Parts: sequence; structure tokens; C-alpha cells
Amino acid sequence: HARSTGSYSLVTQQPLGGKAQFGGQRFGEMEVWALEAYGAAYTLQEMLTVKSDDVNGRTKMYKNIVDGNHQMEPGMPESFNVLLKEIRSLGINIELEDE
Amino acid sequence: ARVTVQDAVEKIGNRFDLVLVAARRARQMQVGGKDPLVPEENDKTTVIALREIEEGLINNQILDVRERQEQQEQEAAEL
Amino acid sequence: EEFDAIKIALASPDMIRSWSFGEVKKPETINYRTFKPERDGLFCARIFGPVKDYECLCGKYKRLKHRGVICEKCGVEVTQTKVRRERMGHIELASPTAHIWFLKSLPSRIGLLLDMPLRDIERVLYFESYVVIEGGMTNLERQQILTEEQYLDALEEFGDEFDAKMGAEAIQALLKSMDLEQECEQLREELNETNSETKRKKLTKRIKLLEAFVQSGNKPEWMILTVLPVLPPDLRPLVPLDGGRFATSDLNDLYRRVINRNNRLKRLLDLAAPDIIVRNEKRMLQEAVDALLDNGRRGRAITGSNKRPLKSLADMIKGKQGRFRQNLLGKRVDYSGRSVITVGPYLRLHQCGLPKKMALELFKPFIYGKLELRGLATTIKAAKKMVEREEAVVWDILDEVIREHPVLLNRAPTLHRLGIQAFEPVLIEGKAIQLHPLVCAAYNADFDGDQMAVHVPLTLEAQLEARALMMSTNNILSPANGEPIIVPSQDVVLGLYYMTRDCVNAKGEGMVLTGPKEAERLYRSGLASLHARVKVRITEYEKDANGELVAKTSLKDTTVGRAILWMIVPKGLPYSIVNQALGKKAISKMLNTCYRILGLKPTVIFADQIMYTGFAYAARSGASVGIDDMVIPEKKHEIISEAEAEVAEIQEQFQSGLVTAGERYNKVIDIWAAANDRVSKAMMDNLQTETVINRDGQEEKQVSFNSIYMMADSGARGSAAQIRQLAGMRGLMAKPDGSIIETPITANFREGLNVLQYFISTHGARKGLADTALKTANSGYLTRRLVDVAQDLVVTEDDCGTHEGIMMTPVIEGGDVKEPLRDRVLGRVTAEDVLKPGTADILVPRNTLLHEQWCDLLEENSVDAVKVRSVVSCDTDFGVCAHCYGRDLARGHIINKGEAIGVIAAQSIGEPGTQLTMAAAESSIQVKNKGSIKLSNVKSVVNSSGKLVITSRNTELKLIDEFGRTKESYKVPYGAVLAKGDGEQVAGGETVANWDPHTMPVITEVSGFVRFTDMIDGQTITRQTDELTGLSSLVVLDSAERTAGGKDLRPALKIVDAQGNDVLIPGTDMPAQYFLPGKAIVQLEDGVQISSGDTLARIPQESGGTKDITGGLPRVADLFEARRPKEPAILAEISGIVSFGKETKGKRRLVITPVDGSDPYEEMIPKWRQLNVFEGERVERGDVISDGPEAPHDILRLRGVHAVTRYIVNEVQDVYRLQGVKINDKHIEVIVRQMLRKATIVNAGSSDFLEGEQVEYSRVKIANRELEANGKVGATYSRDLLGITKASLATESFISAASFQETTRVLTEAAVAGKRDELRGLKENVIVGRLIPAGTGYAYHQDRMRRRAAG
DNA sequence: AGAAATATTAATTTCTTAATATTATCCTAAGCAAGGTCGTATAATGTGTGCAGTCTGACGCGGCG
DNA sequence: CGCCGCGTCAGACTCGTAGGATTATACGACCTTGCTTAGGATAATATTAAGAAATTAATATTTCT
Repeated sequence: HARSTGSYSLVTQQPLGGKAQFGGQRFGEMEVWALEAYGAAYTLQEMLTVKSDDVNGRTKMYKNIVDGNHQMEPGMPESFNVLLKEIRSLGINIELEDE
Repeated sequence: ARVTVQDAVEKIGNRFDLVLVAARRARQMQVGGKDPLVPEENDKTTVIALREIEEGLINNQILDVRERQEQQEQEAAEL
Repeated sequence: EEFDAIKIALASPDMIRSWSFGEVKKPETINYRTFKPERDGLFCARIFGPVKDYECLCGKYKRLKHRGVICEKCGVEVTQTKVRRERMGHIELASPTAHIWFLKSLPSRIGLLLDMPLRDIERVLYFESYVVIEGGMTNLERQQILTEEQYLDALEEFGDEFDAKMGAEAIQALLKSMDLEQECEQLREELNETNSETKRKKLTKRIKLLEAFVQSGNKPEWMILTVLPVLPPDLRPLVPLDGGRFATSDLNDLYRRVINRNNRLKRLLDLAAPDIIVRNEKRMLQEAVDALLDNGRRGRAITGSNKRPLKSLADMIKGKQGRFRQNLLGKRVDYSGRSVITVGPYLRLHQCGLPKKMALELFKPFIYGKLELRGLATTIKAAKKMVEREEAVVWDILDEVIREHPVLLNRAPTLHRLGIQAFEPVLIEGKAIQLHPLVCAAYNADFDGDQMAVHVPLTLEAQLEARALMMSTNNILSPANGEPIIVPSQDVVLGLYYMTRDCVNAKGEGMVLTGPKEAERLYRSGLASLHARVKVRITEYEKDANGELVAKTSLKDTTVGRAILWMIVPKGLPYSIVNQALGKKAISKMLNTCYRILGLKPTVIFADQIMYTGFAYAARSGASVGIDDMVIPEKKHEIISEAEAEVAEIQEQFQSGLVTAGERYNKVIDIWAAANDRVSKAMMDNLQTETVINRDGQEEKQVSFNSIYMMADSGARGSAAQIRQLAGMRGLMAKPDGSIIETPITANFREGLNVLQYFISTHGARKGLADTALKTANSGYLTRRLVDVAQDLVVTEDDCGTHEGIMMTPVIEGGDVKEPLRDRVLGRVTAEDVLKPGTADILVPRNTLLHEQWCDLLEENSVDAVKVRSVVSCDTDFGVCAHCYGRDLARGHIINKGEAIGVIAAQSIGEPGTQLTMAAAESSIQVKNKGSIKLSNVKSVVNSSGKLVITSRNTELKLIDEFGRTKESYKVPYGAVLAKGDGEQVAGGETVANWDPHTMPVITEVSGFVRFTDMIDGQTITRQTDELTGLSSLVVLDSAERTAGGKDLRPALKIVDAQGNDVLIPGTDMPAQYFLPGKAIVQLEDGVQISSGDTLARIPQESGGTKDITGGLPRVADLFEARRPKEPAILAEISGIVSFGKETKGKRRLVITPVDGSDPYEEMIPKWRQLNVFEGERVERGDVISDGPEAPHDILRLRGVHAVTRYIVNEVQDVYRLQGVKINDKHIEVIVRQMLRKATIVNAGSSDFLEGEQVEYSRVKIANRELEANGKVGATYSRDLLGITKASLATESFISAASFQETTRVLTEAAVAGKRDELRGLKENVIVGRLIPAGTGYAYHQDRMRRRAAG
């Protein structure tokens, strides 16, 4: 099985097909530990934002690849600020202390 | 080089710093479009960056000084 | 966009209104025929935004042009549809209700703030009894419960003068009415006056909560919800499935209840209902909100039509399935495939096969861009058409785009960082990934169905990382130990062993060859056998001073095969590396020598060449396995029958009554084990050497060429145990309770088992199989806990400039030197200057990296104790330094700054465990080698028998050598006869101490008389008087084995002379009275005086069972959790003199009085403890008083930090080393560092008296305050040891803490604390999708640090 | 004669207005099916979750002597 | 001082993965609402004059060639 791009789930906005092109490979916690061990921060960052959740990021970086420019413009994963909304709906004021 | 990057590591002294410098130079050669300092030899820009760092042709100070030289010359071309 | 920190507080109702875009007023979701969002409903388009991009509902304003406008017909705003996912609503609750998280938490925060028992709050909230909000009358006080009839009465006397209410209105009034400054100051002033410990801790809770609410900016009222926020609809979707049915997130149902009930309440207050009905409605409203916020924590969980419980809000951000663990730390990933793996034996170490179809699908956008660039497709739309049609130019473009593009291969479970390695693809025609054989061992991958995931690094930094950090040719040294992990595994090792072997007389026996090349020519020509002894000239090279290879040639006496193999060996290595049998150990060690002498590149090339030549010559052999290769010893039948006759004889000795049942068992199990070992010896003698070979006509036995023996001997596959089960009898099995089945399986696999023998075998088979199944989960949990403790530890400096650290010595447990100094010191950095046996002769200016050269240099001399900088003793604050760590084991040099050592250590410790979790007489001191003697921790006197008495239990015997290197350490029991003394030149094979294996004696140190006092007959013994010689049945036992009759009977024997008064131990005035220990037999009755050194009380010991020590995984888990060790070995808390006090109130009193110090300090110790200390004796701090496992907390508190870290390192090491698993000590040291992270304050002048603190904060304060800011207004600390799970939960960052355990509790605490975290740990930055401050992200994140410096 | 430059009819865009006829909003009145609420007087007056299989081990902690 | 017994909550990890929870259920009658006919008045709006003039593309001299 293989996948470059396809379906994306509804709530979390993260890879999950299955009909023809199946969902992407899960990159679990243990593999995050392995990349943290190697010291590879950029591979990790792209496997969190632009390969999985960062919507503007995922499409912008597909465009960048097609152009022949291999560069990443990462934002914030969808699952994080979905979490922010879910914590906020428990009447708990969690925010992001901007600069 | 292609198989082992030991020589680049001894030339910079840090795996992580080597990755950062090589990525900066490869970005220069891929998007910035400037010509390599070693022969192409049918390699991807990443490997040319590593090969250049192997020969001591590219060090973080060298990248800084070339960038500053070109920027100051452009600012001179402003006037 | 960029933010810096994340702040949690409590949501003021005005703030919940501020978030909201409109009030939800109805429980209506969508229409049933139009399926369009209804006004004011849960999905309203006015509130939560439009349903389609730039369209109102009524379609009046329906294009981009009219963006931003609010269509007056329908109220919708013309904007993107994504804002259904970001806009929130709010339900205006018609009666305040309690937030369940801040009420039903284990430490209720409403109940602490108010100081009202949770039961009383539950009674008020459930509308069950009133409470006095405030009373002008004096008889009624605030927070005083008034039951219904009691309320009626109280209303009768006064009425308006007192305000009493019911429910959350009352509780909100109470919270709103208290003043935080006043209770703060009152509690502070009355904490000191009556400082009872339980009261002190309760008041500490109260106070800290009150300053939390004063400083955080929160207010207490906000605990009670009056406006309830509503999640955006896209996060609780109601979406149509294929069949026409819809699918809804459970929150909708939960939300519906609230609104329904809320609406009913809004109606009842208008109809002026009987207040019983209004009360019930408010109860149900509270229950519905509670089920919304946390269904579980709510006593009864609301279930839907499925009848399984609904999933509340708190159930989505919590657990393994929550957002944190499942969608925020580990995600599904694009550009990733997976497939079955197979061997590519033609590959090179940096290469992986990759199916053409899989690579085409993974690299698709790259191909699109390249096709557009070449002009082959000036259209992306037609490029897709070309890729789908699979033109023959697509394949050329693919081979062009895949060159130099590394791809990460992964195999789950990823136990350690070498489980995800970046290869460089080679396109192959197939559907199975092809893996290089040498890299299987790191993956734990075998080819019987395993599957590997393929990930494509997209960006350019990711490509350089996968090439420079992960590339398979960089990872040839393990990060746990330094040993290589490119070990030639099993077929290659049998090939090397078959080629580098020899024979007595074979083709080409003793001819001379001009080099290796014509050795190969002779073998290929068929003129000489692969292994036939021969003289070959070879020219080996050697790296002399200045790293120059000097060529020296000679005429070696080798075989043909070894000469052939020398051609693949790199220049710089000796021929000795090839002139041997070359099993697995030899091959791995020659790879080690190649790495150490030459470097990484020659080692990679050498590993590939070894693989190719091993595979090639293994195939040339014809190595098979026939049923005749397993030879039963021709003398196995007689051994079996001999054991049969012996068990028959012992049966006849059991029937005759001569032996007992338990004794028959051990004896018969012993004779079966003996017969088993004899059969094992017989087979291994019939295998290993049975080959008789002709030499000049005469026989000459050599090592065998049996297929199975070679496969066992080379180390390829199997061991003597498996061979034993194949040919010899397969030993004794165990019943499912551990009981070794009496009779053993006497058959083997060449003859096949019986029905019963097979059935018995099955018990152990399933035991082991289920154990393996259930052992992985425990190891996974241990690894997870370790990682979450050690996450944020990264090398952060070059040199903290620290003073000395740990003191490093070989672990010699008796005869066995468990671990030597070279393996305990290699790579570390010296704590300070080290001197040779000639004093003041130095090799190190206080710190130098001890690599192989220095280790050999210090093995030239006899140094056996080196001071080493260790992580536990680093001065660096928010991490460690590059020296106090040592050597980066995988890279083999000093460790790079900014590496994540915490994760490395956690994975190094947790990776094993998955693979190995898990007579006894002890006669006397049988010294095994010649050397001197040194005695430790004993202060005795020379006896009248010519030997030395034994004053104490801590008699440490230390065997030394003629070179000053201790080789044996023993502990002789207190009162065990010792033959020789100190300083003697003692040769081995002798016993220096004396005691029977079933004798742990205690000796009179002078001539002793027996006085019948306190061994009083009737209350602890029964008098059975015997003759004048001094016999009896008297048994004296320790306190743990004293009956209830003997309260004033102290078990002892007062040693007095023939004069009658107390004779003295030589050197004391305190009367000689050895309170004899447990399991002790004493025979002397009144009228008996024995020698000065003749025993009173011997303690028999048999050590039956041989399984009485915990081990395996639970032992390591227990060590790291730092749990309480059942009954603990009590220590001596303060140095001084101890005496006794009040007798057996249940516990004796031990009063410790220093020569000059805190004299009135005492302790209470139960009647289960035999005191090594006497009635009154002078002891030093941190000394054993009672015996048992040591609680590590005490070890840290009394002995030094180095002491507790040594204890933990040694214990967990012993557990590993027992299983043949080696893990360098730095990993356990760093985890121990992360345990010792908090301190409890002693003094004051800077902060509070004792409350928990981070020791780095305290050290920074003392580095700021007790510097020239103040002489000493600072505060000292008591260093605290903390279990891994507790320490990982006592993190200063609430996102890391909330991520993995007790999410609800951590988040509730952070809310009432008004906390904020600044995103410094790796986990925090993984969550918010940033660059971790380790490795490559370090340079980035320090930029942010410097920009934080300048605003 | 074979182009090679010229004068004529002649076939032809290009605006332009008006125009001219067609056609398509629009908008409000009205109408019809659908959706929401009330109103019922023999008498009727307390409960179902219909259970639940001791996980689990510390551990918090509230007691608890 | 030293338990001691109540709840209580997360227990490692990658792949696919069919069927899924009954009970028992009234008629009018306004009243409103949400969508459909419908009927001309204009209003665009596509086309038609028209001519006139302007090229402009051919026709037919006649002069070179």
C-alpha cells in the first residue's frame, strides 16, 4: 500500500482514506521518540504539520513540491486548536500568549 | 558525500550544524539558482552541498561573507 | 502568528460571552426534509457561520463579491465555511450549576477553598439540605448546615435575620462571599501557633490554594457555571452517511439534554411551580451539565440508544484514545506506504529495494513537477494522465527523481532509535521491500511476514537529516552500549566459520603459496581444499606513530581459506584477526577493531565485503541438516536405566520409612538432574570431537564437521541447550505452578515424545508463550514512563566547570569480577587528575576523555579506582553539560551539544526487557586465588583461640593481589569462626573463615558462664534439663520470633566469669551480653563455663528453593518507581550513642544521643526487628540498625547523592547483567538525575519554609541571593528522591504533564493555579507543531531565546 | 503577352440610432399543503435502570483509632 | 503514630474489522408559515434598419516591359 495524498478525516483533518487509497502510515509515539533521539527536528516537524494536519501547510507544500522548490511553511496542526476548542468548552480559558 | 558524511562532520564539527549549513547551501543552489563550486557530476543539490562542505569550499562563515558581500553590493547598486 | 507561551485560567462568564458569537436557544439540529441548519438551534448558521463558501442560507448574497455582509433575510454572514469550526456558542444557564471538575476531583477545589466536607457540598448541591450563607444572629454561623425541619424551626425563631439557601446558588454565594486576603492571613497566623503535622499539611493546602487564587487573578465564583460554552459544530459533526442515515457526535445528544432541561427550567420559573418541581428540575439540569463535562466522574453515566455510555467532553481530551495521545503526539502521515520485506543480499549497507509501483505512488508530486519542467507535460492535468497511463518516460523521470533521495524505513514496534533508518532507494520489480541483511538485527526484522513502513522526507532539511543523521551507514554502533550493531548474523557467520577452519590431512596439505591470490586460484582450480593447512606469504600493514601504515611481510602458517579471506580485510589490521575459527564473537570483534583502527568508511566497506564472502562460501559448503546429524550418545540407555534403578531404590528407602516425602523429592530430582548432565556430557563428547581423521596413515581426532555441531559452535543458530534437547534427553519440565515434575522427559526430538511427555511439554510451552505475550505490554509501559520522565534533558553546555563527580571502581561480587574498570570507565571524563602507582604522576589536567588508548595506558598501571564526572553531579541548571555526560556512544566521540540524551537513555533501558526479563549451602570462605587480605567494617579483638573475634555483621573480606587490584569481596557473618587475620600472604584453595553451611553462629568473645536471667523458663521456653556437660533443648530466637509470654524476657545470655559478675568483652566496660539472634540453639545450662570463642547460638540455614529474590522487569520497574521495600533495613539517622527506652508498647524506643548534638532525638521500632546494635552503643550516621531491603529515600537522605545513585545503578545493572544484556551506566545515571529533581526547603528568607521546589530553582536562587545580594538570607534544602511516575507528573509544564497521565487532575490543578508554560520540553513543542529544542532544532530555538532576551 | 501599375464598380465592415419587436424580471396578491398548539372530564395516584461480575495497583486521603 | 479502608483512574504498539438496542402509539380546528401560481408593467435585450462612408476587395484599363 502507498500514498502521496488522498482523503482526510473530518474532525481532526488528518490522513484517513481506505476505499481505494487507504489511510497513511501511523507515525506513533515510539517513532516520535526515535526521531527525537536522532536529533532530527525538521523531519519531525514536517511529519507533524505539513504531512498530516497543517491544512494551509499541506496544500502550500504540495504546490512547492510541484514547483521544484523543497521548502516548508508550517503553521499549527488542526488537532492542536481542536484541542484548544475542546478545552475551552469545558469553561477553561486556555489561550496562546502572543508576542 | 554520497555514502558517508564523516568528512563534512570533521570539517564543521557537529552533525546538526552540518545539516543546517548544508540545507542553507542547497537552498541557495536549488531556488537561488547560483552555480555549484564543485562539478555537478549528476547529483541532487543536497549532495553537491555536502561535497562542497567536504572540500572546505563552504563554511557557515563563508556563506555569511558571500551573502553579506552580495547584499552590500546590491545596496551599492541602489546608489 | 507566532506566540510564546500557553496560559490556562478560569473562564469568567463575561469571557465565555466574549468567545461566543450568539446564544444557542433551542435543541433543534437541522431540518428533516431540507437538512439545513435551523435558527437558534445547535447548528444555526447565524451563530456558527455559513454552511457553504460565501453563501447565506436564503441565497440572497451568494458570491465572493458580497463577502463580509450579513444577509438581513437570514442573518447569516457571507464568509468561509471553515468558521463552522472556530466559532463557539453559549447557553445562558437559568440557574448556576457546579463545574464537576472543580467539585468531584479527588482533591475537591471548591471544598478546599470553602473548607466544607465534600459530603456537605453534595448535600447542598443535590438540593437535600440548606446551608447558612450568612447570619446576623450569633447562634447560626456561616457554612452551617440547616436541614429542612431545622431550617423551618430556625426560620420560626428569627426568619429574615439569617440567610440560608439550597443548592448551587448557595454555594456560589459562599464562594463569592469569602475574602481571600483575610482567610489567607488568619490561616498563616494560626498555622504556626499549634503546628500539628496533619493540621500543618491541611493548612498548607488551604494557604497555598488561597495565594493561588490571590495571585493567579482567578476568582472563586467562576467555579460555578452560569454561562456554558458550546463547541463549534464541525467538531461535533452531524453528517450523512452513504445509506441516507446520519452520523452524529455524542456531544450533540449531551448538548440537547442541557438545553431541553434548561428550557424547562426557564418555563417553570414563569409558571411559579411548586418548589419541589423546580428543585427537581435544577437537580436534573446540574446532572445534565455534569454528564456533558464528564459522564464517568458523574456517579451514573448517561447512555444513549446504543446503551453504551455517551462520550463527554472530558472523554475526548483524555486517555489513550484522547486528542493528546492519539491525534496530537502521534499522527497519521501522508507520503508513506508499507509492505512485506525480503532480503536483498546484493545490496550495500545504504540501500533498500523499493517496488516500482510504491515509489511511483509515493513520489508522485515530485514526478508532476519534473514532467512539467522537462516540458514532457506542460500541463499538471496531463502530467497526471501520463503518470496514470504509465508511459515509458514516467519511469525515466522516476529514476531521475529518486536518485540521492533518502527514504526512511520503519518497523513497528520502534523500541529504539535504530528502528527507523534512512536508506537510499533502488527501484525493483516487485511488491516487497528489500532489506539489507546486516541491518535486520537493529530492526529485529526477520523475513516471515514482517512488514515495514516507508516514509518519504519531503523538504530539503529533512533530506539532509535523513542523509546525515539517520543514514544506515552512520548507525553502526549501538547507542546503548558501544558495541557494533552491524553484526554478521547467521548465514554469513556460518560461511566465515566454514571457510576459516582447518583439517588434519586434506587436498594441498603443507604446500607453500606465494600469497592469498594463488590461494584463491588453487581453491577455484580444485587443487586445494578450502581449509587445508598451508604456508602462505602475506604482507600485513600496521598503523605506527603518526598514523602511517608500515608494510611488513612474512611467511605465515595458515590455511587456504584464511588466506582467501585475508583479501577482503582492510590495511591496518593484523593477520591474527583471520588466523582462527572465526565464530560470531570473532567476527564482531574484528569489525570492532576495524572501526577503532581505521574509521567509519573502511568499516562500512568491510562489513559489506564480509557479508558477500560469507554468503558466497556458506553456499559453496552444502551445509544441510539430516536426521543422522543428530547422534544419540551410544551410552544414553544405560544412564537412563541407572537412574531408573536409583529411583526404585529411593522408593524402597521411602516405603521402609528411612526417608521423608520432601526428602525423597529433592534426592530424586537431584539424581534426575545428575543423569541429565551425564547424558548432556556424553552427547557433547560424541559431537564436538568425534571426527577421527587419518594423518600419515594414523588417526588424529579433531573438532567435528557435523552440520548441527557447526551451526551451534560458530554461533550461527542454536546453543548447547537446544542441541541437548535434539539428541540428549530434554531434561525435567515444570508443572504450571513452577513445581519441577518429578520424572523428566527422557526422550528427545530424534526419537519423538510420548503422549504424556508431549502433554507435559505443552504446559511449559504455553507458559512461556503467554508470558512473552504479556511481557511486552509491561516493557512498553516502562519505556513510556521512562521517556516521559527523561524527555526534556538535552546536552546544553560544554563544561559546567564542576568539581569531582562519581568514584568508579570494578564491581567484584566475590570470585566473579562482574564488570571490569575498562568497561566502567571507557568514554567517561576524569573527575580530576589521576595519578599512577608512583604518586604525583599525572596523565590528566583534571579532565580528559578516556578512550581506548587511555584505557590501555591505565591498564598498563594497576589503577583500579578512577574519579569520573557523572551526570547526577552536573552544575548545568536546565540540562547537563558535554563533559559531565562523556562520550556519545553511537558516534564514538565527545557528545555534541544539543543532543537529546533523555530519550536515548529511556530507549536504551527500555529496549531490553522485551527480550530478557527472566544446593545453596554457602559453606565458608573458599578463596579462589592467591593474594593478601584486608578487613573492612569490623572493629574486633584478638581472641584466646589465636584468631580474631567478630564484633559486627559487616565483616568485609577483601582479597588483594600482588598488583594491588582487589579480586574478591566477601561478608562473613557476625560470629562466624575466622581462621586467619590481616596482611598475610594467603594462597588460594583455602578457607579463611569457618562455619557450617547450616550454621550462622554467634560467638562468645570471652570465656562465658550461663546465668538464668531473662531467658526465664515458662514465658519463652520449656525447661528440659540435661546433664552436667551443658545440654538442653533451649532455643533462643529474635524479636520477630518471640512469643507473647516473654514481655520482660529479653532474649540474651549474660556473659560472666567464674567470679559471677559480668566478665567483659575485651576492650569494653559495658557488660558482655550477646542478645542471641533468631533460629538459634543454646545448650549450656547453669553450671557451665566454656572457652573464649566457643559458640552459644548457631543459626542453621539451607537456602532451600533457590528462588527467593525478585528480578526481571518488575524489579527494574520497582527500582525506578522508588517504591517502599516491604520491611526496610532501618539506618542510624544521626551519629551518636543509642540506648533503649519504653519497652514493647507494641514497639521499642531507640534513643539516639550524639556525643555533642541533638540528644533527645529517639525512634520507635517494632518487635519484629533484631537489632545488630546492642542495648547502648555508639554508631555513625547511615549505618544498618535492623536488616532488610533499603528504602532508597533513606539512602539519599542519610548517605550522599553518589551513594543512592550507586545503589540504583548497581541494582538495575545486576538485573540486566544477569540476563547478559549490557547497557552503559550513563543512561541509568541520567534517569537517576531526573529522579532527584525536587527539593524540600529547610531554611527561609527567600521562599516558604519547606514546600516542594525544583532544585535548579533553589540553586539559581542561592547563586543569586547568597551571592553578594545577601550574606545569607537564602534557604537551604533537603534533596528529595522521587519515583519516575511521580516526578514526571511533578513537571512545571502542564501540557507535558497533561499529555500522558491523570489528564483531568493535571488540567484542574493548572486551572486553579492560573499557570502558564513557556514551551521548553520536547513534548510541548511536538504538540504545538514546533521545532523541538534538540538536535537540529536547537540552533533555531536558541535564536528564540536570544530574541526573548531583547524583548 | 506577361505582368505591372493604375481607376472603377462592387462586395463589406463599422458604427449609430432608433427601433422594434421579443423577451425576461418583478413583485405582490393570493392559495394550498405543511407544521405548531389547544383541547379533550368514568376512573385511573410511587421505580426502573432490571442490574452485577469483585481488574488493578497503588495511592490519595479522609478518617480513625 | 501508624495504619486503614473508601474510591479511582489510566493502564505500549502497527495493521483490517461485519452487525448492531422492543416496549406502544387519537381527532378536530384554527392559526400560521413555507412554498407555489399568476398577471401585466416595465426593462433589458437581442436584432434590424441604413446608410454612409470607408475602406477594401475585387474588376477592368493601359502603360510599361
